[PDB]
Amino acid sequence: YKLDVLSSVHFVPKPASTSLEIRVETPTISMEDAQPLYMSNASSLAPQEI
Amino acid sequence: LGESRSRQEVIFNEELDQAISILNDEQLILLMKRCRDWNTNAKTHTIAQRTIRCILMHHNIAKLSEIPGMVKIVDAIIPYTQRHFTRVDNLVEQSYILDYALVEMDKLF
Amino acid sequence: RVKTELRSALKSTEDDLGFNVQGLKFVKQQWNLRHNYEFVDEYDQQEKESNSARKRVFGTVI
Amino acid sequence: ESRKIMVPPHRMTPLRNSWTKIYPPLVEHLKLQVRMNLKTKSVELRTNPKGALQKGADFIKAFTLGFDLDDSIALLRLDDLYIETFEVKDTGDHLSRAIGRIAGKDGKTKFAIENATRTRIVLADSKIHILGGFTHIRMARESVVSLILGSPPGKVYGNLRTVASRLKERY
Amino acid sequence: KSDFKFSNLLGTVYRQGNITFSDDGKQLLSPVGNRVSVFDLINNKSFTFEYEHRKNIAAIDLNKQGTLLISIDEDGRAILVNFKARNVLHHFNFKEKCSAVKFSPDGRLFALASGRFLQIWKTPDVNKDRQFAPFVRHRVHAGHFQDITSLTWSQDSRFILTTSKDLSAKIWSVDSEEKNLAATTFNGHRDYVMGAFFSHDQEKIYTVSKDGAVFVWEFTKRKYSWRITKKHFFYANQAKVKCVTFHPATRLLAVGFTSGEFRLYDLPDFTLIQQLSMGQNPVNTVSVNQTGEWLAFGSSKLGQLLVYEWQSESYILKQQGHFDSTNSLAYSPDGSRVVTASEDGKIKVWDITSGFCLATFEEHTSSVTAVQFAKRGQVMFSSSLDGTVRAWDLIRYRNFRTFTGTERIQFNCLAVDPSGEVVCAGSLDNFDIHVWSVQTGQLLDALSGHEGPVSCLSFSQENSVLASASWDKTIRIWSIFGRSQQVEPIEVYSDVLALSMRPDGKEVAVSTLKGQISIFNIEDAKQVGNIDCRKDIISGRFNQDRFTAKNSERSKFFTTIHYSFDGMAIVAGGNNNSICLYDVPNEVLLKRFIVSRNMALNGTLEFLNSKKMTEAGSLDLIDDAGENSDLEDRIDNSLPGSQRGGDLSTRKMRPEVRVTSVQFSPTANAFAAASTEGLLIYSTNDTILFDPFDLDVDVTPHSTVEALREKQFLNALVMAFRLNEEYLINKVYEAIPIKEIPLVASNIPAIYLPRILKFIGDFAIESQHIEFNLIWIKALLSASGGYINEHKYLFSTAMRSIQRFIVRVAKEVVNTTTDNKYTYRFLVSTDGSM
Amino acid sequence: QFKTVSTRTIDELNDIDFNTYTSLEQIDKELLTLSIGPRSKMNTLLHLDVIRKRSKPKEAPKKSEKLPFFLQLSGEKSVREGIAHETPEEFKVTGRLGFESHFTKQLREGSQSKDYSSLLATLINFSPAAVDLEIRSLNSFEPFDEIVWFIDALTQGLKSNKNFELYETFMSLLFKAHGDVIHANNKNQDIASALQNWEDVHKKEDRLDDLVKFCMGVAAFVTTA
Repeated sequence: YKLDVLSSVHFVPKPASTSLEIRVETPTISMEDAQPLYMSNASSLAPQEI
Repeated sequence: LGESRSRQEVIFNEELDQAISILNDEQLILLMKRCRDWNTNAKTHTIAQRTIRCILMHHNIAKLSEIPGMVKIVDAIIPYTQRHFTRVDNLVEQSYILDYALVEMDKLF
Repeated sequence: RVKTELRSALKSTEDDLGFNVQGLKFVKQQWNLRHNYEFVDEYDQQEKESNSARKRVFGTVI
Repeated sequence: ESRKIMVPPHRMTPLRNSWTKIYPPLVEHLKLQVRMNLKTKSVELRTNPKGALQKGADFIKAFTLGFDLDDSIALLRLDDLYIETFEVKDTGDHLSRAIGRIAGKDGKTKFAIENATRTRIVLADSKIHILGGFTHIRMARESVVSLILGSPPGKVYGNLRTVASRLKERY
Repeated sequence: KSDFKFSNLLGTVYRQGNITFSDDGKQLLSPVGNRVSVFDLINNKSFTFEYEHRKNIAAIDLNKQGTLLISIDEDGRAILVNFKARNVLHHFNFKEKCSAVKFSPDGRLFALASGRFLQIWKTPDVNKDRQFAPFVRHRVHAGHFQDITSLTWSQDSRFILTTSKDLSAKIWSVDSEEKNLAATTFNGHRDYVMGAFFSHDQEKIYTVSKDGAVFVWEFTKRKYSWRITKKHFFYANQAKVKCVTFHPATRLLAVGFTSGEFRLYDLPDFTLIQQLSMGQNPVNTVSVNQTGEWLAFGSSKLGQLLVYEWQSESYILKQQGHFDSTNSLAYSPDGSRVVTASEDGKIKVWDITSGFCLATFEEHTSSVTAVQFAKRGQVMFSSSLDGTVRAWDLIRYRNFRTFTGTERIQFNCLAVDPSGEVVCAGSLDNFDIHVWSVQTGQLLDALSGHEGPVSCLSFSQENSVLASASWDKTIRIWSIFGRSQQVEPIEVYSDVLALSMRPDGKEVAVSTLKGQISIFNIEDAKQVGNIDCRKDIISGRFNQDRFTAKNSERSKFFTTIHYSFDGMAIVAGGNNNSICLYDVPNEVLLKRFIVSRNMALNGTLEFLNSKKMTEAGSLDLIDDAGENSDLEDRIDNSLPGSQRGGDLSTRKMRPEVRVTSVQFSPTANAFAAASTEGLLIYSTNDTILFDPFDLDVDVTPHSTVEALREKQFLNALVMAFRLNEEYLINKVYEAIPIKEIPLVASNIPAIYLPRILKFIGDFAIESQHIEFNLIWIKALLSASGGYINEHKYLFSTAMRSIQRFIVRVAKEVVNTTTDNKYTYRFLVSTDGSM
Repeated sequence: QFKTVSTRTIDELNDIDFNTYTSLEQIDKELLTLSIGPRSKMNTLLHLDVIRKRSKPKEAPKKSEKLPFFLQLSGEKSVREGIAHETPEEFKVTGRLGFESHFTKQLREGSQSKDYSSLLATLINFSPAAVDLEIRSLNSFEPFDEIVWFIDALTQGLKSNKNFELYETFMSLLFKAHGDVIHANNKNQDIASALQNWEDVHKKEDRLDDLVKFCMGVAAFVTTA
């Protein structure tokens, strides 16, 4: 972190990482920020993922 | 279903939907297993939707809930019905270019 | 004539589509209020729903 | 001008042992004079020359009804507090297990509806008394009437979660 | 056209100062840097005041009539604003750093803590005209020995209770006759007294200090002379109190510490009602609603703003902005929200009307360089310095695609297909352009041929030709699709940064480092025309540099340009504090906007005050950081040669003023500029500026309402169009009956067609007459919807504003009534028995 | 610059003299018209459970234990305008005649007078938590009067073509809260007739549907092609 900030963030990135992410299903209302409004009321998993 | 579309509350012939009304738990749960897996197409979905419709209007809803296994099926094929509803609603909203063409053809004279 | 018959067929199929959406989510919801569980506390409720959610694992790139 | 509140012979000994914390707000905060008739098993509240007699009557009537000492002091203070009484009346089948449905195992359903609706409930055999605000009494009473008239435990518990949230919410 | 005014300031919900609520606590007033934002939290909207302090503001108060605001900055330049008219009433310079300002509860006096003097002035009327000196001084009291940290008025506006850095607190009566009731001072704290409040009945006094003690003072006997009756302690060990407030009616003491933790207590018994954390940064502000139900907290380091109801344990809003670190913006394909790509590594989707962030996305592990929408607001692409382009579904909120190269480079700009099969991205260290398919994930191509870092990419929206432009002084046009693999290089005079592309794909406008904006015909690769812009650029002088703003070569060029959606204008911004817009037929400056007048930012002033230049260096390069009250800002952890890294503490210079991205609104006649202060949103409005269109002497509002009363509806509509007066157009529009909407809409002349379409858009977004507005839209589209199709770019922002009304209110209503119809049919058509 | 001046001539339609036009409430009784209020109230009503579930903090706050039970009611003496701080005004059902709420009393009085205008005015007035908390408590048990009074109140409401997105969400909130009891005693005569006349007025709402279908389809065709 401090080498990147010292280098004034011109750096060369980290090589590669095929990681592994678990996402639960939930409303995308609940995946949002705290404000009065919303943007989308879908579910985070597709029909072909359910 | 095709001959039901052909001729003419009831969606099949009435002897067929009373025959689907008088079937028990094991038969209706396997019928909804394969209505679930027919509903994943965009072609074979209408037969599945009308079989789900006649099950819903010829059986008892509390019975359908209390059958063990029919909450992992209806969770599986509610969102398919949702995307088919959005697709057919988009199709019927882009159906009004016929109406726009009619009003242009009427303003022609 | 094409407009009337085509839009009648399309509204006829989305009628039963919408019927089946509301009926199936009624069936699922009355099963839920029959025998889902008992949490009045919101934090234990949200942790219970997070433990009982549907998980799917995806191959991401970092 | 006076009031008489009859203490039943199942809430008599707690009144005597917690009496020394009952009469001080009755005789110096409220400026009444207070006697306890050991003959009629009653509490008499008279006014001295030097609208609070009804407040003292509700104080000792809450204690008489079955609400505890701090709950009765909460009724004596806290002007926006009310208390509603009703019998079940809606026998093995209906009377002997509707009250078991209000209670639950170790009274956990009663504890849950108390905490959810911000009332507190004393459940006799079939006599339900509820101490809370007006809207709070309304919601606790609607849920108690619900689970004596037959509702699923999932339905009444989801309604309890929702009523806790919407009663604490501004807007 | 060119008459833009400063509308809004998205981003940056809080910078520095105190949050205030309204009296009827519907809006909250938040000090952003030198503006003030007001967020209406019930009517979901927001505005920013147009006026501008010259330094960061430090104090806010408006009286409980809601009628006027006073804002003081961090060296005491107060500004009194009319809150309803939104115009500034007076500029008054108090001479030193004012810690707090408060109006009385009865509105008629205000007091403020300037240094170690409590001075009470009396409030000028809002109904009176502006005078040369509207404030009339009531008094100035001096009893503290060090600086006063807080004020508190009593419930009746009769006493005032002030707290100081000196370890006491004092009570002062307002008028001289009650001087004997209020002459005491309250000692006993080990540290700075952070607050001193009354109880509801003004009998108890609570005094809270920095070390963590709250003292209850009562007028008792041990005669009667204000004993201390109980000291309660917070016992937060490392952290200490940063902000205190007290709602006396609900007896609620709210206290925020320097560790993000805030506790709220029920005070005279000192029972912890709640304790929870904003974060890890200190809580700089606590403020409370008039009914005491909402608590607004502000932390100043991350720029975050909570308002939180403590009964129902829930956040009304938990927002956070970005100071100085915002690399890109993109309007949504309807102009409802703006997506912000920011240097701390995240995407933030800000609603424009309600000034808040809806979703945030943190999957980039470095500074996100570009965002761009595609598939008509369904998907959004971003490229960052960590080597990745990645795609975001804005329905399911999932990063579904990640594109890397093979060479481990960092991407600085991107461009997507219209028909979003292909994403494209260019770096500043690789000289190639990377071409990825979006359907599969693979690297489709690496286009080569630039001999300099590819500064900018854009796909033509109509014929889908790629235009890249790079620092080898060359714009280049790639025909990618369909067997061509065709390259056309156009040379230009200097090295290019910010290409932009016309909405019809005919021309491309490049910004160069000379200072010019050249405009080229794509198909016949020859220059159509250029604007020479380096002499209408405001390049200020930095504090550290030893060369004048005239001779500087820092910022006399535009690093971001953008076409208007009719193709006729270019907005442009750069590393300077002017954003300029031009009309490309005439190549002349329409208007230049000064993006900041904050002297706390660096490149604002062109001429620096020669008083501040001493015999050894300027006095603003002297770091007075060890004169600070505590260690966490006496600390210097700024590693030396860092420019544009992260974490503003790690750079040691003032934040320079710069605009990093400009974009026009796709629906309504505005533009957003990603400055360092936030997302500046400049918009016109038609309520002001009488600008007629070929009226004659017989065209008059009186004539229009006579034609309306005589019910020549088409003549009244075209008279109101020739007036171009918004109230008259609205009056005639609502007075035309439903029976003859299509006759009027068919007989509207073709020059008044974009006016009625853009009126119907900006009216129907918020108007309730949904079936009336849809009848008018249906009549206009049916009667004259061929003229629109053959004049696309005229009605390209008036038709996008109309289908911002159909899909965003009308389709939501239609969805609700559809679900009600189907739930009815189920609930009555089926079998519920047992 | 601070007020607005009248453009009315001196010598020696007050809205048109002050250059304003306060937009009239509904243009025609046969025209649908939304509420005069924020557009987001429909969405807040329809999804206020999941919005508040979003808005909860990630872990429970640290309270005390010697906290008073009636803390919400134990204020002092800026007054609270919620549904919880509501007092009754001035022989056992769910709400006696001394402990009737304002909503239930106005609903009963409108069922007497067959005019629910004051009921609907109170419904359009109060806040989403109050709306959910009033609809969720509606006596769905023995004779079903309060449900059917609410349903034909919404019928009288959306006959008037005003506030109709709010009357639509009130019907959605009814079907969501206790549409299971309506499905339970389906074929009950009073509740079936109340739903019947609600559908009789509500079936004339497809004017909005095919109007927005025309506008969407033709606007898309005209813009793209």
